Amino acid sequence: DVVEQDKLIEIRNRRPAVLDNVYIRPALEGKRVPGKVEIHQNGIRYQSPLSTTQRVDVLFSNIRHLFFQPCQNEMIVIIHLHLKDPILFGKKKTKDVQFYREAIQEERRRKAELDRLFKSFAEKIAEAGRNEGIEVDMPIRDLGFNGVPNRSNVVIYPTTECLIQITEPPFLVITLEDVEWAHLERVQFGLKNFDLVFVFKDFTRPVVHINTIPVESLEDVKEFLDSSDIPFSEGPLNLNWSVIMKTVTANPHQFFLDGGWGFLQNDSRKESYAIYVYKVLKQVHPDTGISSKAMSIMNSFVNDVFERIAGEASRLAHYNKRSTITSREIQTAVRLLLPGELAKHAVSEGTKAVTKYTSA
Amino acid sequence: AGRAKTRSSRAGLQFPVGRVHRLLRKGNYAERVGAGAPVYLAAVLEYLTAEILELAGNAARDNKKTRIIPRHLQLAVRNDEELNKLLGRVTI
Ligand SMILES: [Cl-]
Ligand SMILES: [Cl-]
Repeated sequence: DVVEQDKLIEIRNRRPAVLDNVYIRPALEGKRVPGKVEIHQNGIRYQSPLSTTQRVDVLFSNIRHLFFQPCQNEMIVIIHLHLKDPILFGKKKTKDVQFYREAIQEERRRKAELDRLFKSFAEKIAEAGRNEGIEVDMPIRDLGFNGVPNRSNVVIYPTTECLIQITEPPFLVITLEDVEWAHLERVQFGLKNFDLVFVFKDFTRPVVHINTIPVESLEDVKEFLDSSDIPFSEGPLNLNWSVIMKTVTANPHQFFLDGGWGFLQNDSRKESYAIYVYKVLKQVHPDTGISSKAMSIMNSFVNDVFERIAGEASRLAHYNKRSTITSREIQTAVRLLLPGELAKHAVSEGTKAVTKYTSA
Repeated sequence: AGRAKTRSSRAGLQFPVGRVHRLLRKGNYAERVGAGAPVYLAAVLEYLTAEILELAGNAARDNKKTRIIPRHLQLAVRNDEELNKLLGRVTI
């Protein structure tokens, strides 16, 4: 389902301002051929020449951002529309709609003429949508950095209001005002790259990862977050965000009483158990929080003990000619590695959990 | 029902059974890791975490603090015979 849009109100008195020979993304059903965009009173219209029904109406009222990206240093030139509420798009729905034309010394004039054309049109759209507070936003190229939102390496560009990747799908548009917190992960001596995680003010919205950003962009990324007034934290580990957000969305007040996003990791292959340590804390001391340095120490205990028990189970399995580690090797390892009273209760709890698990 | 029960929930645990299993496999500790191993191990890690946190959180509250800091951890672990033998000295 979607949010209903009013009908487009057409300009008929005159031939409307038109941008010809453009492709649309996402693509529609059928052959890939050029269409055109027309500007009207309440919005704009993409139109395919395959059938008068193959078209897309977009209201000024439903455009959150209007981006223009020149091809001065790219293969294609683009006008991109990011929408407040998504729209039905043939079978699917989309929150983005973009129009592009490919560019293929002598190319100098063709490329620059292509940009002047799209830029003017983009301006006409904003002028046409002046009532709705629409403005042409553009990438800030000198602040660009590389990263992997999906599967391939791409350049992420800040804009006046956003952080974007619109050159190839899947598209990335992060509106900074929506952000609650940023987290930099795998930041440690001597990293080659790190991961950037965006948390949103809407705690039900999934977090956004921009992975594998080169270390040479670490300082520029921080500077960008600071200048965008986005608070952040950083550390060596990857956190378990889907579990974290669920824990937070439940009871956010207690979460922020307990220290907020910072205590999960802030130290500036090891596993983060931090969110689970916190879950247990909320069982044993519901009103007591834990600092980031203390959480880091607890997390190291857990890794250490994991590694020690597993290392011994592996040892036991080999000595006993078994090829598989089971609960029996864990139990024996626990018996050998832990002090008696502590080992007694641990063996009891591990046995109790298997008993419950297996009854089910 | 709308979503099937996780292995952690079946086991009555907060600690992640599936992820522990994956980590046991990725460490190449053996040819195969049976399904019982991660339940037991996760339960143990959960038990140890809870004991440490109980002692550490009591020290915080004795000091009229609402937040556990490294000093409390250090204190709780050193002042407990077994935990001290297991985890070693905590430096801060
Ligand atoms: Cl975590
Ligand atoms: Cl699980």
